[PDB]
Amino acid sequence: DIQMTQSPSSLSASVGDRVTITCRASSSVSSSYLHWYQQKPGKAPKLLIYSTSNLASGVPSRFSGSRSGTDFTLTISSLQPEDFATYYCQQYSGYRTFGQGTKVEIKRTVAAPSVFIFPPSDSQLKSGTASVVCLLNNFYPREAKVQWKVDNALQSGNSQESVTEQDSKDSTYSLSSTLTLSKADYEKHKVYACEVTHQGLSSPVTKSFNRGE
Amino acid sequence: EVQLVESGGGLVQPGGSLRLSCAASGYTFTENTVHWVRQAPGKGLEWIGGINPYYGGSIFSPKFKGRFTISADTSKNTAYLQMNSLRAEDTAVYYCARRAGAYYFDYWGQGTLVTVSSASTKGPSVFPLAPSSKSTSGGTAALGCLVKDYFPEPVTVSWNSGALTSGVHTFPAVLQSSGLYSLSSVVTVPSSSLGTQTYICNVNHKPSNTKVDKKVEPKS
Repeated sequence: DIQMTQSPSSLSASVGDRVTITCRASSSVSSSYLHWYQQKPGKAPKLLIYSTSNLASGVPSRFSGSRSGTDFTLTISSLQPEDFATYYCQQYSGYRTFGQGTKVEIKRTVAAPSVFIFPPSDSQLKSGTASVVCLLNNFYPREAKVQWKVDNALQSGNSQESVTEQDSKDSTYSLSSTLTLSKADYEKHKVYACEVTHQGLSSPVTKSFNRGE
Repeated sequence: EVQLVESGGGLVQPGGSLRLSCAASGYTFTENTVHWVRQAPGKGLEWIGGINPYYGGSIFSPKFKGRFTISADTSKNTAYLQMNSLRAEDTAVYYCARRAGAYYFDYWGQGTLVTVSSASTKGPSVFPLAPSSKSTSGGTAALGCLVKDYFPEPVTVSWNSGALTSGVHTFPAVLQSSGLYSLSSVVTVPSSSLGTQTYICNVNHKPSNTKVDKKVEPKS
């Protein structure tokens, strides 16, 4: 079975760059039977180029497709923030095989996060658990340090983090840090704070609330 | 106007069977072959097979020919993927896709997630994340919903029945040590609008037939 070897598996580039993604067919493949799809985070793949070199309807002209021998190439001449996606080649010869995929990441200027703090809702408290949520909004790069301090007592091993994919408009990230304790423990202390260190902040930014308004 | 809609995904026990369906609309159903492509978590696209609705025959990748079968009902404009003897590596998002022209897939469904695990289904609990500012305060306020302790994935979160999309961040679910998933959804709004606009988060967990709408308001 013909396999498509796609390279690179991922790449980073700035807005306006020219990026190229290559798929090598293990064996012979007709030009009419080689396609390119674009998959944005959480969505289905979208047909990008068909039959090696033909743009699908509603696809900007900065995308182009070409071939040389068994090397098929997808070129984005002027990378845009909305082009953040994974790109797949696909071949047909009765059966179909896809290439492994190429993640395309966008590089941009530093952006400091907007930090918000969310105390547990009385509804959750009645249930026996308390979750405090620290939100870091629209920042870059992804590297960020979030420290949970309950009365300056740095907690460890009791909070989980979650990061979004790059935004399709401004290439930024968002991060949520969830700290979880018991209702009992949540009651035993007063001040709850998260401290954020990020390259966009000259000094760490802390957000807090005193349990009890 | 062309659209494909998959359904039937959810939790399957190891060794179990499952029947996915794909409803097609906006074109003449017999004029195009319909295929199934799956994507395992973190991996690439994999072709399963396709069916000719007009003549009834189907073609399969040999690694699925035994286990899976594809059928079609022209009466209902629907294609079906019957899967047997499921295993952990079958956990994936399953898309139906319409073939067109020189064997490209021009239209895809949104996909349906199949989880092959021996655990039990569990609807989520939704809690509000009250706004960071008062109505009379300036600037931007942030608010959200916390969706805790559900299994399996996935849950969909809309805001105000889909009318609010700008500024929404729905985070990837993190698997808690209890084996249950948890995620937050947040949105930033003008704080001044906290007094003239209601904010409701609509959580839907299809595997457990759970639908929850939670208003998020100022605290105390």
